[PDB]
Amino acid sequence: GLGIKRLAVVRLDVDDLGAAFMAGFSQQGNGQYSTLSRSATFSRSMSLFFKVYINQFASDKKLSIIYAGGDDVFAIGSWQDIIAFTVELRENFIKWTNGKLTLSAGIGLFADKTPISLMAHQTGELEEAAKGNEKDSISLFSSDYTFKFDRFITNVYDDKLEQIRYFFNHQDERGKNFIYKLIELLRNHDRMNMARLAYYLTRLEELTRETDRDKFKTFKNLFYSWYTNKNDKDRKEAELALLLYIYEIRK
Amino acid sequence: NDYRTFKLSLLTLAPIHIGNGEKYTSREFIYENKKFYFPDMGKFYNKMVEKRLAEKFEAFLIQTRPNARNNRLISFLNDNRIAERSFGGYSISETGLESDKNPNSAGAINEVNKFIRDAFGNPYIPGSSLKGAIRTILMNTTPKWNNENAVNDFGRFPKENKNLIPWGPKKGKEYDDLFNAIRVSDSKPFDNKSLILVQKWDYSAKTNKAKPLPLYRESISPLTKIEFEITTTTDEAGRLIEELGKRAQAFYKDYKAFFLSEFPDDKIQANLQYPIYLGAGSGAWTKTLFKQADGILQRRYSRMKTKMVKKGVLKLTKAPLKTSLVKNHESFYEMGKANFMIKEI
Amino acid sequence: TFAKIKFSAQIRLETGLHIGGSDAFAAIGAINSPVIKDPITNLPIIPGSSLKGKMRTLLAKVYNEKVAEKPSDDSDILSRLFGNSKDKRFKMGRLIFRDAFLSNADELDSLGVRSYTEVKFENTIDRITAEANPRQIERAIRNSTFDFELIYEITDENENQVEEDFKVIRDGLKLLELDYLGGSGSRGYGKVAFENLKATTVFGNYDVKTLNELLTA
Amino acid sequence: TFAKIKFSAQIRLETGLHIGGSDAFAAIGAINSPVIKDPITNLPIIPGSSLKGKMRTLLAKVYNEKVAEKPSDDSDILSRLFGNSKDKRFKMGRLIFRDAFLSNADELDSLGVRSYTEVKFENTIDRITAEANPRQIERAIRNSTFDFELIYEITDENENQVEEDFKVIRDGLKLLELDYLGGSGSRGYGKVAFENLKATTVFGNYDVKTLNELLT
Amino acid sequence: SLGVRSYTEVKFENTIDRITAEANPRQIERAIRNSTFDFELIYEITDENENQVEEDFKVIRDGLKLLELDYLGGSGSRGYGKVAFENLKATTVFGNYDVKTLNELLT
Amino acid sequence: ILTDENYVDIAEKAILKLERNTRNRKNPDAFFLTTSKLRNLLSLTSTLFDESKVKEYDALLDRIAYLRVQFVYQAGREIAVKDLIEKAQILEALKEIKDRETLQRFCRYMEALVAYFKFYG
Amino acid sequence: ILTDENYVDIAEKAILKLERNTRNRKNPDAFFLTTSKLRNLLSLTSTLFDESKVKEYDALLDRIAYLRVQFVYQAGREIAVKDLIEKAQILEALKEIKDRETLQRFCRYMEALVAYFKFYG
RNA sequence: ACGGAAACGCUUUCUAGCUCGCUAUAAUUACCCA
Repeated sequence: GLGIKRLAVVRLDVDDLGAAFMAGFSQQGNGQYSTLSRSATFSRSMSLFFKVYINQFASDKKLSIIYAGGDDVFAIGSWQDIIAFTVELRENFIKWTNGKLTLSAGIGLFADKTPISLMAHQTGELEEAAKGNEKDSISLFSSDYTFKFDRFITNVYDDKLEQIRYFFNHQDERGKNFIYKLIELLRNHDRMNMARLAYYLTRLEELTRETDRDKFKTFKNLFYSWYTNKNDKDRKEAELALLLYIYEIRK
Repeated sequence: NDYRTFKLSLLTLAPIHIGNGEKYTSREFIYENKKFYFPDMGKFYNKMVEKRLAEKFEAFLIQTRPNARNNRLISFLNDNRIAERSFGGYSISETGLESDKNPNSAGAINEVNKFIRDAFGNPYIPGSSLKGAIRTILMNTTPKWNNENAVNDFGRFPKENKNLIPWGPKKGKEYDDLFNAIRVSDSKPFDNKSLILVQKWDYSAKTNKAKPLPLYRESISPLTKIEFEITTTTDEAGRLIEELGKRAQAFYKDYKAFFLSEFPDDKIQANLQYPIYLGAGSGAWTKTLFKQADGILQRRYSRMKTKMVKKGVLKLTKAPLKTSLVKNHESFYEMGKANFMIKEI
Repeated sequence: TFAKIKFSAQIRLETGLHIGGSDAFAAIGAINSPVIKDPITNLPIIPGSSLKGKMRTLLAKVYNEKVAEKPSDDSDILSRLFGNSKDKRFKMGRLIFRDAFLSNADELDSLGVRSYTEVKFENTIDRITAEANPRQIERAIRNSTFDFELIYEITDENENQVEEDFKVIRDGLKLLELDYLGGSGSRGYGKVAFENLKATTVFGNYDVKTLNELLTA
Repeated sequence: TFAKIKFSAQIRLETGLHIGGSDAFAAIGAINSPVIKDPITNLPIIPGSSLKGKMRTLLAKVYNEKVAEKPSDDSDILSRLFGNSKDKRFKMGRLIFRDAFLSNADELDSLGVRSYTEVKFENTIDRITAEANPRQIERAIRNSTFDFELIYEITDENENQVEEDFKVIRDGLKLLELDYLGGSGSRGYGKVAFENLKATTVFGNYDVKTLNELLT
Repeated sequence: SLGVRSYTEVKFENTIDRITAEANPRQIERAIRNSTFDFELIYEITDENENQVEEDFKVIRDGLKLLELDYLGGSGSRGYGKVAFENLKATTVFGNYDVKTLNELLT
Repeated sequence: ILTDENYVDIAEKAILKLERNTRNRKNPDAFFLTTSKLRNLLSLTSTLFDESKVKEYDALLDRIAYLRVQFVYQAGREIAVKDLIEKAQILEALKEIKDRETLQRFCRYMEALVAYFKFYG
Repeated sequence: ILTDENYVDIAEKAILKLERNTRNRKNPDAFFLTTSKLRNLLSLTSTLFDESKVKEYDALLDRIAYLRVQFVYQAGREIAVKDLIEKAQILEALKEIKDRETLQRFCRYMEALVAYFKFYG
């Protein structure tokens, strides 16, 4: 029962595909490399990626690639598998296209029995908000949880989320309530909430079982480290990582 | 059940005065006969203001006229012939011997400290007063609770640690709290016909005399048996309450060899039960761990009335001799000597 | 079926109590530890939480075999009366306490009472340097009485469990005549007398003629 | 014919009422359980949904046959009164519980009322280690009266179950006079009472005068 | 000018099962109390319109009599309603037809 | 007179106005008045301040009427208390007690006097 | 003076500027100021701030007058709280309130002081 | 002769469950001033 009962939809897109076909190759050199053979080879390479090889990246997962190819991909599915499938698709498209040709997903979380026109349009609005975030972005779930693929995959989905899972699934005192109040303080966020969180974490540090306290101490110093980092890029990661964790542990 | 109850019956050899904080002044009582009348002075003012006489009462209060006979508000009513005495408050009869001064000057008492009372108009003895008197016995007779319980010079160094007794929640630890497990309840409230208003009498060494003090606290008449309960909840506390009848004697033996000696035997009383020293008059050697507070208490008094050397004065009073509960002439009591007996119920 | 009965006890005070409250604008030289009182009548209340969570500990040292260490660990002779919040079928109460409002606000004025509370002065004699530390704790006076209503629920989950529970309600309501009822406790402040334990039904139909004999025992 | 039967009443409190609002993070010394409040006047408010839910589960303890698994698994007498989400004829049926809005907001102020919500300080004593976790939880004044009304609408489909439903509604008001109506009710909060019950037709034509006799 | 911070309140609410007795919380955004809204209602008079307008106005004003007794809004059986009407004037625009007999049917 | 928004400042510069020992440079600017008599002034008004929270003005105005005579008597005992009631206008403010909400204000003025005494030496 | 961008930072670098305990090397570099002597000052302003939302300012200007009484009185009792109101300028944050949003700003300043006191030991 | 006509984002849902304002504490100490 470890999940919320939702289904996600990702509409990926290669950013600047038209800029990759009009100019494409004339950036390296003196206009001597945009030729016919390289253009046809790149075109067959991209169709070979986005039509054949999406089935390999989505082989075990519980999703359904509705439409795929050219640049655009529109895939419904169960939500953990959708998010991991976007992660695998980006982590194989930068292995494919050498870090060039950034792609931009936008994921939307939906309840059951919602129509797949009210779903597809909200995911498309998420996706164009991601494309307008920067050249590359993934817009998880909402028009404010916009990240980069360079930062969502490493920091949010594998660094922060595994640290939160490694901390929380070892202990048996702090439950869902501490995580909910943490997201509330991460979402409200004036400067005074940094002091309120400094009081809250220090109050809960000595409320624990005093044997395994330094588990909570190395968690709370780390959480206060990525609340008050003052870069605006390490706070929304913590909020979305706790959203994904509360989604994962919802009964 | 774990709650092993008790029954303490206490006995007044010397008069006992307990708290109440407030005190009447030189112009807050009436003395028409052997009764002192203590009225509710707001209602005294509310009756007396009808005559437009209160402006005269504004002159009488700042009037430092001599010959104290005409200073104590009896002469105000014997002068302006106010003749009711129908006011509120309580009226207690005299001790009869706290007026060392000449007959008919008598009644010139000055500042009387009230006894503690509950709101119906009766007095009682609080359970917290007996519990704080019990705690000094249990702290001075348990020899593990005298040695290291001192300042260690944290501030200017006078202060105690106050942690050497099981105290508090204390995270992780099981709830100890020995003195939570000693639950002294209040006394059954008696009536105002056992209060006599003794005067303080200081009897010093090195000038063998009994110079009185102008502090006339109300007190308890001697030979009054007072009910009490001590309903414990831990057998560790049951040990201390069972050994009260021996630790009180041990405390009195380490007291009388230490402070009551160098003061003569005629001023001392007998015991007749197990001895205890209830509040307000017994001195700072019944309120303290005295075997470590000999060099710390006298540091505080660097003022106009320093203690004479160490163990400076013995406090006596004057009550009617009821027996013979004394062993001497002129009725010098000890002001705080009491004697209890304990039994399980 | 579904009934609901009601205990109309009267808490008479004996050397009355002080259920604390915290005030940030009290005084300088007056009350710093006040009794909790009603805001519009200014009579002291014995609130229902300090009755319920006192009877919970009294019967939790008694009606448990495993040492509890927490609520949601009681042996379900309690937790079907007081409710857990981690057991599935025992989340709701089945006991509804009440605030005990002061009844005799006029049988107290019959006696010479000029304030329904009394302020006690209570120093702390430092056992070295003999010095004091006064305070003024407020407390409700001796001959008070408080209308104590307690309500017991009855559904068709009590197959044979109704008349068992009055060996839990009378056990709590004559173990509170042993304990202090919140307050300083070990300095007095507690002893009480649940007069007139007189159960009666207020919803549904139920026979309490067999019930009023194990209350006067 | 079609009609509406408004039930004017007053909810006189006793043992003052706590109905929680936000679970938001209380400030560092502030009130930990704030009561729900009208955002204009900042007075207390009993919402209509507490009055519907508690009355719903009180009549469900009386007027069922089996123990229900959800508010849609109720009987025919409660689904027509409150509303069944599953049935084809019991959606939106027979009762609008309007709010309750502090009628004597100045009769309290004619007595000595500082503010309209007291803050009861409270704690809990741990069993092992006997510590204390305090809480400053808020509740309305002991003698407030809130403004209760129910637009019991007739539907021109029952026409003999009219008086049948008021033996249920006055029973629900008796049960609310016995149960607690929101908050920590096993710790003696809530305790409503219903002053001046009066049913009155506001639209159509019905014989409510032969019907206030049961209200009395 | 009455003094308020944001135009919508957030009523917290819950759902309690009758088996587990377990909560299930909601947050309902709500337009706050004593707001006013500019309501207006064109009623067009035409040729076929004539001779029945007298029972288009003991129905319109019998309809606005109903909205002050039913809820006008979602979740209206739990409060969330009680809409009142005020300044209910019936003017006329683009026409030659007096309204000053209708204006005392309403006000 | 004293309203809510001045009684602290009125009580502040009163203690700046109180006389000191011109002689005796041992903790200099030591006042002629000591903390004990000021607490014995405040203990007259503390019970009234509590009864102005619980009770009404009408069962209380006789206690207020006696409190003026209490301050009169405490003035006539010591010269510094005779002056403190003149630097801080105490008897001027006791004439104007028309409400609970003025009696509580006068008791806060007394507590402000004690607080600003304790803050200064 | 304290405004809406700095009143948490003022509290942080006013707790940090406070002096630490010299002795007592069990939990060393700790504060003289016990937690109770600061919670019994936030106790005033928390019950103010919960009342500032309900009540108008010009019915809550006696409680703010009592604030400067109590801060001065708690300062004159022990040197630690005197050092606190001299380091974190609480008296000069109390002359300047005069309206509701500044009163809530001062209450949140006191809360930030308590929060950063609990944070650093 | 308005890609228009008709159409309530609506029904059901308790901010609820559990929790002692509690632990320690003598209104007391010193002896005088003119």
